[PDB]
Amino acid sequence: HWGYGKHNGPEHWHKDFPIAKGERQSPVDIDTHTAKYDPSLKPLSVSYDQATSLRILNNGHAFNVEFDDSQDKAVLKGGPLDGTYRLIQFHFHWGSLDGQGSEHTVDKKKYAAELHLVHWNTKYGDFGKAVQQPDGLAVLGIFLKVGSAKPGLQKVVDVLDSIKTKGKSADFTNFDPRGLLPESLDYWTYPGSLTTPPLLECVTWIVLKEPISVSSEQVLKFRKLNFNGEGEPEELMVDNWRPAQPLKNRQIKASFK
Repeated sequence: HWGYGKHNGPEHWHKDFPIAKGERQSPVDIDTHTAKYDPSLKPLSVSYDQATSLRILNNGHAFNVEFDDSQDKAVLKGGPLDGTYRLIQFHFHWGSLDGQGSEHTVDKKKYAAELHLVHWNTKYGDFGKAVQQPDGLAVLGIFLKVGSAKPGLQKVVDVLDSIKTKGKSADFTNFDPRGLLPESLDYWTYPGSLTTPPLLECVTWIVLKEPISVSSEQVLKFRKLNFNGEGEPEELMVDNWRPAQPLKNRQIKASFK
């Protein structure tokens, strides 16, 4: 029964998921004055030309755009990563107000939302095995600010009415995630965790420095989703973000000067 509400929010998660107080929890604040350039980081390689989206699902805490991950169709390599990581899904976190919504922060700045493109290390064969490994996942995180619309997001926005409530899914084929990327692939990276229960410490985070812009209208449509199932009391799906967790014995590295 975890969530983002008054009585079940992030500050309660530790009771059912004790790793919430672990050594490598995410998100974190990215301090641009202490993150150090690492010249031995490589450019990231984002290879999404063959991506096959299938479906969009409201899971009661966000919505996931799901991909066919049964072949190397959409993969992330390079950067800090060794080997090949396959795209499985993306989802967002967002706020009730434009001054909040992101999970990572930059010098304590909160963005309006954050996109997570989740990839698993093919050496482990499937997602469920991957999340049990320290290097099982690579999550590409991208900040969203409100300004000009992002054309490449509109097809996502378009479909939200069809998945208003928890447990609803809709076919969502032929969506191109390249339309969600900023111009630059400059990034910060650090070891951490999933940001929802089970909070497993299996993630190499790759957080892009450049945000994407989305429009007010686009964000407003995200805020019409519901946490609840159909025929239950409406509770708007907003503020579905975990706050920054202690960095502990970690360093954030930058791919850029």
